[PDB]
Order: sequence, then C-alpha cells, then structure tokens
Amino acid sequence: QESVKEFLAKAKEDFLKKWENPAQNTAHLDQFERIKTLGTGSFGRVMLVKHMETGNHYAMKILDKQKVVKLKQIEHTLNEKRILQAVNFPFLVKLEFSFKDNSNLYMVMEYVPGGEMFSHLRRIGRFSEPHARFYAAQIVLTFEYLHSLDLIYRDLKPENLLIDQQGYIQVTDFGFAKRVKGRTWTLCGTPEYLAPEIILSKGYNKAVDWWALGVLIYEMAAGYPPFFADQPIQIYEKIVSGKVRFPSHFSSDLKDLLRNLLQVDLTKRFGNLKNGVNDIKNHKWFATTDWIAIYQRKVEAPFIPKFKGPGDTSNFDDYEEEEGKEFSEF
Amino acid sequence: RSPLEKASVVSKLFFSWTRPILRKGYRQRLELSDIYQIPSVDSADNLSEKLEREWDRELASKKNPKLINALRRCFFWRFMFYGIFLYLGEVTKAVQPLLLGRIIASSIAIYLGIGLCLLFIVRTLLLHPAIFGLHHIGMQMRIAMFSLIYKKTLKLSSRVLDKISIGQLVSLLSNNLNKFDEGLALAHFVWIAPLQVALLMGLIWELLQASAFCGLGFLIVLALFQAGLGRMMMKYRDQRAGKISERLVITSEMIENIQSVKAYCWEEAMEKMIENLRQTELKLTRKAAYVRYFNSSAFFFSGFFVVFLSVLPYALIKGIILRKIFTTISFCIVLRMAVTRQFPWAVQTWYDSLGAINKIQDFLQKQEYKTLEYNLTTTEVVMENVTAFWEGTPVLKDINFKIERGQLLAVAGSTGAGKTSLLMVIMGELEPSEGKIKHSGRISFCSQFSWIMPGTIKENIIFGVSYDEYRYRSVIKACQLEEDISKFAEKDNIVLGEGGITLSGGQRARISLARAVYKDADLYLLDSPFGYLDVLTEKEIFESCVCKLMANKTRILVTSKMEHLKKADKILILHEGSSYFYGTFSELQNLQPDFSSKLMTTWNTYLRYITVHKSLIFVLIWCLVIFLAEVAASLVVLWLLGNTSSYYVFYIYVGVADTLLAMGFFRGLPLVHTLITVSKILHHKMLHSVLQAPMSTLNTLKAGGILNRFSKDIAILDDLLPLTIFDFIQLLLIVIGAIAVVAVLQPYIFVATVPVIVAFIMLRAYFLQTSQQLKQLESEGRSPIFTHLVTSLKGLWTLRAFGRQPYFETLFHKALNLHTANWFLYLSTLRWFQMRIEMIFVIFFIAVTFISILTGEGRVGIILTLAMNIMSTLQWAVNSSIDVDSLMRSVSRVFKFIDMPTEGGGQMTVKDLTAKYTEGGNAILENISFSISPGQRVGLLGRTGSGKSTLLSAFLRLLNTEGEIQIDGVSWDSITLQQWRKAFGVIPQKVFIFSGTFRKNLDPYEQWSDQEIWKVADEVGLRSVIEQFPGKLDFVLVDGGCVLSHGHKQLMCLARSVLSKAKILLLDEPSAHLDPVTYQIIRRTLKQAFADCTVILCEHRIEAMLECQQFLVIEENKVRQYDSIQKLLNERSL
Ligand SMILES: Nc1ncnc2c1ncn2[C@@H]1O[C@H](COP(=O)(O)OP(=O)(O)NP(=O)(O)O)[C@@H](O)[C@H]1O
Ligand SMILES: [Mg+2]
Ligand SMILES: [Mg+2]
Repeated sequence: QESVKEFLAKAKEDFLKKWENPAQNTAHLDQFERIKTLGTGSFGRVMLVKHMETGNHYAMKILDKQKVVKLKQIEHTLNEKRILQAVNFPFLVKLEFSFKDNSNLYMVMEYVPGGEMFSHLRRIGRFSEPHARFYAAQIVLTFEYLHSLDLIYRDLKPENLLIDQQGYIQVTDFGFAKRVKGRTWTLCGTPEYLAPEIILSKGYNKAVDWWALGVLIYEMAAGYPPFFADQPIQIYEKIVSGKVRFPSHFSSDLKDLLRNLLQVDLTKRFGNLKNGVNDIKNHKWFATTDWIAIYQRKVEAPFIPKFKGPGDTSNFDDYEEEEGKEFSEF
Repeated sequence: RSPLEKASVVSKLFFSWTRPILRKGYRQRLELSDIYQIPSVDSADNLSEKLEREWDRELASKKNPKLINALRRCFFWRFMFYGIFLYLGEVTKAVQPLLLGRIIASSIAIYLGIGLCLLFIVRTLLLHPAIFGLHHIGMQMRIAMFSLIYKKTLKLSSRVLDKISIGQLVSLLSNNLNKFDEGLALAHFVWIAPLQVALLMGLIWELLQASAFCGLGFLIVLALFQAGLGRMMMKYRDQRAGKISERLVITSEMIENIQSVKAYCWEEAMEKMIENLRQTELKLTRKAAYVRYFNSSAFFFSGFFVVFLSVLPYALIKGIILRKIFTTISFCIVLRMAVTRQFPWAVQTWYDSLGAINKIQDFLQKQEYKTLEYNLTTTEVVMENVTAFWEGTPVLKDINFKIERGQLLAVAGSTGAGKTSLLMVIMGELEPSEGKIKHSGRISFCSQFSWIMPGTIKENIIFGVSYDEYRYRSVIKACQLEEDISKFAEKDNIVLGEGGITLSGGQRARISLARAVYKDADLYLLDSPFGYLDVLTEKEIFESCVCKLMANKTRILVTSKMEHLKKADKILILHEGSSYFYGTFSELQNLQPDFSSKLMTTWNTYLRYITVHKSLIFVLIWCLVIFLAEVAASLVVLWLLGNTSSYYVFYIYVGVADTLLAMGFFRGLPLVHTLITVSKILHHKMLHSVLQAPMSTLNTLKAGGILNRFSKDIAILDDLLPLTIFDFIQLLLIVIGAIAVVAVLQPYIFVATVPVIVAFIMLRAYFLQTSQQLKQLESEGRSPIFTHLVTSLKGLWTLRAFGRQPYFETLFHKALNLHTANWFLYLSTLRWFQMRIEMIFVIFFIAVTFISILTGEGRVGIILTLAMNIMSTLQWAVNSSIDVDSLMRSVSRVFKFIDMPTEGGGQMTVKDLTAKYTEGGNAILENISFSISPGQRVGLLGRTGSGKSTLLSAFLRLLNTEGEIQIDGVSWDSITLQQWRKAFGVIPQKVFIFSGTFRKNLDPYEQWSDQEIWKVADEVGLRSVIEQFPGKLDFVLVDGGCVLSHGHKQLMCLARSVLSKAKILLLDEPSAHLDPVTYQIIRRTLKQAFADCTVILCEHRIEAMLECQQFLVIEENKVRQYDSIQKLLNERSL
C-alpha cells in the first residue's frame, strides 16, 4: 500500500490531462520505408519502417477507410487512438507519431523484435510453471494499471502479446479497448476467451477480462486451450457448461488458482468479490514473486529470443510485401 | 436414465420404483445388463472433482490440512438435515408411552387409540427415508475417497513407492469397503442418545419425583461391565490368531504337496497332527464364545432389574397405582434400548471413522513425483557428470554422454547394476543430485520385465491411439508380430485375459517391442528388449526395426551382444558402478584390444447340518421343553391372579417379555458348546474326505480354490454362525411366546395373527431371491477394481513414462460406476423391505389395539404393554434370520466338499497301459508293455523332454490310468492301494519335508526306533549334515525345511525311502537339482547302498542314463524298447 496507491493516483491524474488534450495528424507518409510487412492482422496491415531522419525502426499501422465504415467499426478505432495516446506504462507499446491521409490512416509504434508469443508457445508446446508465472505476474500488473484507469481490455489472446529484447511482455492491439464506467453491453472478442457473462448477452462487468487471464494461464501452462470445440456454437455450449478437465501434471496450487479465475458465478469470481486484485496478488501460487522487482524489471528473464540487430526479422514470419466527416481527430 | 430421475414424490417416499426389479428377478435370473443406470449425481467423476476442489482449496488456504474440514463443507448440511428427522422419529417413539399411560383410564378412549395409531404411522415414514439418505451420503463419501486415493496412486515417486508394502494399499482400501457405507445410520446417536435420556429422565421424574438416578446408575454400571468384557474377548481372539496362522501354514504346505503325501500314504499322520493343532484352538474358541454368551445374555437379563430397582424404593414408601407400573416399564425398556447399545455403537463408529479419515489424510501427503520440464525442444540428449545413489552408494560415477539426433548408443555391463539405473535416471524416474540430464521429453520406455495390461492384443499395443494401417502393419511385420497375429485366435483382435499368461515370453517381448515402437518420440529408451527372443529372431528384429526403422530416430538400446554393439554409433561400457570404457566404436574397440577380446439354504442342507450330532437335537428339545413349561406356568399364574404388594409386583415379571422368556444360563451354554463340537466334527470329516479324493477330480479344482474352504469357511463356521443362530432362536422364541401369551388372553387375536404370519413368510420369501441375486452380483462386481489397481501398480513405470494416465483414470471410474450401480440398487431394495415389514407390523398393532379397547385393568394393560414393545424384538429376529440365511452358504459349500468319493518278489510286469490326465483325454500310454528285471537298473530313455512325469505318476497309479500291472506275481487289483503304493519308492523333483523336528520330518508314523533311525542316518551319509543342526535331531525344519540344501533335501528323501525299504527306487532328475559334489555323492550312495533296488533313473540327457543296465526307450503313444546300448544308440536315439 501507500506507495502503490500514490503511484496509481499520480498515474490517473497524468492520464486525465492526456485524455483531455489528444493530438492529431502528427506526421505525414513521407518519412518512412517499406522494408517488410510485419503482419496483416484482423482487417488491416502493418509494415516495418525506419525513421528517415533518425534511423530508428518504427512499426507503422495501416487501416482502410472503406473497411471501417463497411464493418461498422468507427468508434472503436477512434477510442483506441486516444487510449494509445494516453496510456503510459512499461508493458504497453509506445506510439510516437500519427498520420492521416485521404486513402488510409497511419500511426508509428515502437517495434519489439522478439516476435509473437503465440509462435513461441506453439513451437515449444508448453511452458514450465515458473515460466508461466513470470508472464502471469506482468499480465496481472498491467491489468491492475488498466483497471485503475477505468478501462476494459476485453481482448486478451496469446498472439496479441509480444516479447522485447530484455524478454518482458509488451501488450499491443488495443483496438477493442473501451473506457467504460459501469456495465458494458457490446459483444465482441475471441470465442476461446469469451467469458460466460459475455456469451449470455448480458451487461459485462470489469471481471470480463479476468476470465481471459484465467484462460490464457491454462493455455500457457498446458499447450491446448482449456475450452476447445469444433464449432463456435458448440464452443459456446461447452463454455456455458463450465466443466473443465485439468491435466495430470498440474500442481495443486495452480489447480486452486485456476478454479477461482474461471468460476461461472460472478459474485465469487476471483479478483471481483472484495479485493479487486489483492486476493490474486497474495495467492500462494504467486508467493515466490518480487513484484517490486517485476515493476522495475530487476529480475532476469528466463527466456531471451535471439536478437540479430535492429533490422532483423528472423522471429517474425515472412509472407510477401505490399505496395471525411467520420474522422476529424486523427 | 435412472428411474429415480423419473419418479413421483410418493414413489420416492414409498420406494415404489424398486418394484420392477423384484418382479423380474423373482421369476427369472438377473442379467448384469438389467441393473439400472447410475444416477448422474453418483458418477465417480462428479464426486471426485468436488472433493478434490475442496481438498486443494484446503491445501492452498491453510497450513493445517485437515481432510475432515474439507468433507464438512461438502456434506454437513445434508447430514444435519437427515439427522433432524432421525431425532424426531426417535422422539416420537420415546414420547408414545405417555399416551398409553392415559389410555388405561378405562368414549374418549377411541380418540386416544386413533392418536396412538397416528404416532406409529408417522414414525414409519419419518425414520427409513432419512436412514436411506444417510446411507446414500456414506456411499458418496466412499466413492469420492476411493477416486481420490487412486488419482494420488499415480503421483508417488519411486523413492517412496518401493518402500511401501504391496499389501498396505489393498488392506487400507478393503478395510472400509462396506464399513463406511453402513457406518452412518449410527452416526447421529452421538448426540441423539444424550438428549433422549435427558428427556426420558425428566419425564420419569415427572412420575416418580424421588427415584430416577437409581435406575440410571444401574444402567451405567451395566454398560461399563459390557464394554469391559470386550477387552477380555479381544485378548483371547489375539491369542487364537497366531495359532490359526501356524495351523494354516501347515495345511497350505500339505495342500501344495498333496501328491507327495498320496505317494507316501501319510493321510492318518496329518489327520493326527491337524487334530492336535486344533484342540487348543477349540479350547480358546470355546472360552471366547462363553464370554460372548455371557455378554449377550447380560442385556436380556437386565431388562427386569433395570425396572425393579427403579420401582422398589418408591414402592416401599407409598402404594403405587397400576398405571405407574405399565408406564414405567415402557419408559424403562426405551431407556435400556437408548443407553445400552446405541450410544457405544455411535462412539465406536465415530472413532473408527476418524481413524480411517486420518489414515487417508496421512497417505495423501507422501512424497510426490515431479515431471521434468519437457516436451519443449532439445538437441542431442546430453548428460554431464550425473551422480546419484540407487537408494550413499553412487550408482553413477559422474557419467557423461551426448548422442546426436539419430545416433544409437549401446550401454553394456551387468544387468540392473548400472544399466537399468542409468535408464531410469534418463527417464527421470530417479532424481540425480549432481549433473543436469537434458532430453527432448518424449521418451517411450520398454522394461526388461514387460507388463501386459488386461484386454486384447490390439488394446495392449494401441495404448489409446489410432490404428494406422501402414504403421500397425509395419510394426506387426518387422517385430515378428505378423506371424503371431496369423497364429492368433481372432488374428486381428484376439481378446487376451488379464495377466498375459496365454502369451509366451517371446510373445511378451514382441508386445513390449510393439508398444515401444508405436509411440512417436524423440528418444526410444528400449532397455534390454532383445533379452527374450531367439538369436535368428534377434537378428531379424535388428535388421527390421531396431537397426532399420528405430535407427532413423534417436534410440538408446541396452544389449550385451557383441554383434549388436558393432552397429552402434557410440559405445559406453560400464561395470562395477563405473564406466570402464567409453567413446566411439573404433576408438573404444582399439583403446584396449586385449580388454576388448576379454569383454566379448435348502431344507436338506439344514437337516443334514443338525443331524451330524445327536446331542444338538437333545439340547434343542430340552430348551423347547423348558420354554413351553415356563410359558404355561406364566399363563396359568396370569389367569389365576387376573381372574399383598407382591401380588401387584409379580406383574413386573410377565410385563417384560425379555426376562420372562430369557434363555437361562443353564440352557444357552450347551447350545454354543454343541455348535462348536459340530464345527469341529465337520472340519475333521471334510479334511479326511479331501485327503482321499481322486487326483483327476482334484485337478479340476484350482489350488487356490481349496485353501479358501479351510481359511475362511471354518472361521465362519466357528465364530459367526453359532452366535447368529443362538440369537435367532432366542428372538424367535421370545416373539412366539409373547404372541401366544397375547392370543390366549383374548382368543380373537389369533384370527388376526395368522394372516400376519402368512404375509411375513410370503414377503420374506419374495425379498430373499432378489436380495441374494444382488448380493452375488455385487460380490462378483468387485474383483476388477483390485485387479486393475494391482495391474496399474505393476505397470506404473511404463504408464508414467508413456504419459497416458487419463486413460487409466477413466477405466477406474468406469469400474467404480459399474460396482456402485449394484451396491446402490441393493441398498434401496433392503430399505424397501424394511419399510414394508414396519407397515405390516403397524397394521397388526392397529387391529390388536382396537379389538382390545372395544372389548378389567390387568387385561388391557398387559396386552398393550407387550403389543407396543414386541416390534424391536420382531425386527431383530427378522434381521437375524436373513443373516443366518446369508451365512448358510459356507455350510452348503463345506457339504459340497464332504461328499466327494474316494479313489477306491522284485520282478514286475506291465501291459495294456492306458493313462490320461482326465477321464477320456489324450492317451499317455497305449498298451505299453515292459518286464522288470530283478535288481537291474532300467534307464528312462527315448522320448526325453516329451514329459515322463505322467509315466512315473501312473506307475504309482496317481492319475487317471487303466490297465494291468503284475509286480512280484501280484495283480494291481487284489493288492490294496494303501499297501501297494508302499512297496514302490519315488524320488520327486521337489522334496517335501514336514515342518518339524528331524525325527518327525523323517518318521511321520514314528514307528521306528531312535537308535535304528540314527544308524540309518549314519549309513546314509547325513550324520555330518545333521551334526550342524541345533541340538541333535529336534531342530524344527521351519519354513518348509528351507535350511537344508537341495542336495541335502534329496539325500534326506533318499534316506527316508531307504527307511521304508521300498522294493523299487524310481529316481527322477538326479543331476538336474544336485550340485556336482552332491550329484557324485548321491550316485556313490545309490551304487553302494541302493544296489539291490530295481531303480529307474529318469534324465533328459542320454549319457546320464547310459550307466543303467537296461534302457527303456520312450516315444509318443508307444514305449519303445532297446535293452542294449549296441542298438539303443543306433535305433532309438538314431
Ligand atoms: N509494435 C510491433 N512490433 C512487432 N510486430 C508487431 C507490432 N504491432 C504488430 N505487430 C505485428 O503485426 C501483426 C499485425 O498487427 P496487429 O496489431 O496485430 O493488427 P490487428 O488486426 O488489430 N491484430 P488482431 O485483431 O488481433 O488480429 C501482429 O500479428 C503483430 O505480430
Ligand atoms: Mg490482427
Ligand atoms: Mg491483434
């Protein structure tokens, strides 16, 4: 306490001013490159570029204006831009400049050369328990900060997590993030981590992302999704059933922690009853963790991806390349 | 699926859903498929997950892991919900006599009688539906605990796995298999009894005001007397246990060695020894039974004292109205029921349950095996300075290796002296303190002693994986399994039984190889796979799978063959716990060429049971005579008095039927004594009969199927049966006497009692069929659980190395559900029967009460007084009858055993010899004829290795054989088998020595002089051997004579044969079991002392039997003959 509460209050006060005065059109599409396409994604494209004036490499996002209107996805990107321009924490991708063109919108974000954690999990298959705990601690910390900012992430799947040179997780893809004070209602996200509250088409509370964390922990510690099915409709029925079949090599402490993070009962769901995160942070499974050192990045990472220079794209996949009133604050 | 889910509330209250099973089973035999589907709440998985979640919450919450604190938050509320209704159903019974005490007032009485009926009607519905729920809760806890213990049985490390005994787990599991389920109906009486006695004492104070503690103190001291006698019983039982052990070991010894005794004709000797052993057993059993009879009769006797003492002080000071006697008698019997039997039962149940729960809690905290951080990715498996102890003694001397992806190393050295330990360390089963062994994590092992799980060969080779046509075909073809499949029964899906006995050792090796090759893994640690196959088969396997297919991926085989190491990409030879030589193929081969060369229930059963002893009929008619005399005397005195204070006091004698009809101490003892004598006589006769059965009939009986009739049936016949039948006869006698007394006092009761008896008999007969069928089905449905547990405990290493635990967990859950269906259905039908019997008693009580009230002061009081309290004794009698009917099966089986029929000059002649193992099997001999020379050895040659034990056994007529034998001019028919078998002497491969002193072990009949025996022993060359024994000859050959060597045992057998002065000596396997010094000494002794005996040496080697003069050739179904070696070696062997 004490220091943590003061830090949270200072962060909220600073974020209020940033949300009050967002910028727009900070750069033009004339000082970047087209070395490679890092990845397309949901409905866009992202390419790796380098600063022409400076030399530092920066990731650039691209979104089609017609697609946003056609998919009825206009407010989400507008709010995501403000969230990115206002968020400030060690575990989030930092945005440098934004661009607005008559054809597509662009924005500059810091590049993480470690690649997607989904590929690492798939190649390795499954992690050891301390390795999973090392990531769960960072995820819990960033969720603490984000909840202290009165926002909801609502989209937490492994391919949206990146690794940096030091080996820590950087969280990206804030497109579905919404600053909601109270009960939400919008249905979206990924079927695998769709919480039982959202599946029933009811007002989602702040505990919707807790189920996402409880599913990501199982996916990282097992190697297969804890809830899987052939079809999304069948997957919806399986999630509604709420019966989980744990593997044999799972420890007792993790078996206890996972049960609370995935309980159907909203009242008894962990991290929502009385403490918020203080119950989870004090759990036995997290007993061997230096949170003060985790915040200061003073603990050596148990995994370092092979970095081969700023221009290296070895970890990232290689697949080809590339060649009005709705938006007014971009 | 289960009919419980689809049932009316009335049916669920009246157990109406159990009708169809009774309807079907009474008329036709049940099929196991007819058992109803388990309720979805009672599935093993559903309870296991719940209890496991509570238990791991307890583990992760506090540092005081109390398992009962996890059972509480699971079952406490339903437990209390049922306990409340149990309390109310007891309170109504306790408070009922207050209505009777007001009924005796005589109009208004009809309403009071209706109210009296209402209480019984309510109690009928308030007790049983809660008892059934308590039993259901017990079943749930038992299922969940069993599932948890099995789920933890696949997590222990080998460090603590080998330390525990095999029998510990099975003893703990079977200890509470039925105790826990029925140990809940008496659980609530730990707090219902004290409140009951408090209410009753207060109410009796509201009627006496001066004398309450007087009876309660007497009840208390009686209770401590009864409890204290238990220790006296337990001491005698503990003393008897060791004697039963030492008798049973000898009985098993002779059961195993039946044929040796038959050849030696030692039946009467062991008859005498067994009787001598059993005499003291009978003494102790009789003392324990007398103590038990005293303890049982104390409760029956105290029923009069407990009310006499309560009434006496108030009676002397003030006169007492008859109301305050007929009310205090009922309150007093209720108190006696509540404080003498229920409360100690509840205390015992609580103590045992707490002990079992604490044992389970202790078990669930053992050392746990930890899986390696594996399955991720790895280069060449590398071990660097691995050092660990196989138990201080380092089994690994800082070994180091690195096998590239595809290379096939080959460890060599002593078996299990470092190769197996290194393989286990690589597999991660043993944690290495020093070093870091890194592996890909996908490891498929293949132990030297392969284990075959029960099921089909396809099931034992698929291991819960798909049947890839190309992969399975290649595995079958390469591992020599294609020919075995072509020779298999179903040829693709031959369903083998448990244990793999139907398969050969090479078949087991092929199965292990197929299992190892099935799994796709980055390391296939096939340890000693080729140790059970032929040399050509080994070469074919190497050229097919090991060095053809399994060499594509990384593989670390362990073979001692010189040719196998030739193809190895690396060699690591280890010996004496250290790596003697290591390196590449050529480098290690040329490192030291010199070292390289050096290295390489019917009525008939009843009447038969009573008619075994004439004293039993005498004592039973005696007891019946005293019974009818005493009931007649009581009836006549009741009539005289009903048609000075002591005159009214005498009613207390007749009021409590227990004391008035109690079996006197002068009558119960002869019954128990006669039953013990009957059991002794039956055991002796059955032992006599089993020792004379024909061998062919005995062959049909499995070896384990006879020892059980000695170890379990006799104990049941001695301990459980006598007390059960005594209690049943006493309870039935009490019931019939009381009902006759009621009927005589009012002659219109008889017309109501007759249909009651008819319906009693009809209902009991109806329920018995289904009860017994379900009992047998449940009993036969319990073996697979233990079989699977033992199989998993044996296969643990391969099971965990492969990584297929959930398959086994689901199999165990399926078996548990299979047994639970039968158990739950039987419990439900038992509760149904109990409730129906309560209802019929209730309607009988309605009839008697109304007919009594509608039509003096003593009449109605006595009638109602017996009427209200007969019920407990009646229910006890019915339950005892069902228990004795259950117990009659042991008597039936023993009687099935008793009626088994019995079997029926030096020159000798044989002709028309026809023999077979059974009656009508393959002819071992087909009219084989031979002539025995006088004193000339005839070697057993010809068909050596085809099996000559049959001919040797038939020579003594110890098998199903027929023909003509003429030895010394006497036919085999006229000479008695007891007399004929003594002349012939045999030397069996296994020598049987009786567990006892040398004089007894060598002279069971003890018909020879000690000096003569010593002289014979000196002449047999065993004097020096016996000189090292303790004492002179009294050293008991305990443990079946394990002290003596095999050669010493053979010499002792030869000396015993010489003592019998047998005319022939059919020595078999002389040098097979004898050491070279022992064989030479035996041959010299046979040449010197046994020169005059017509011996016939049997040996596979022709050279060994070449010393014999004659050479009796042998062949399939025809005994050839070549008396001279000049033609035997040229025609018989060539
Ligand atoms: N700052 C970055 N550094 C490196 N790779 C990045 C970065 N931002 C994105 N990427 C990669 O580029 C790919 C596509 O960009 P992304 O942010 O995921 O757009 P998106 O459509 O909104 N993602 P999603 O909705 O989950 O499918 C991602 O898979 C990332 O692996
Ligand atoms: Mg995307
Ligand atoms: Mg994304």
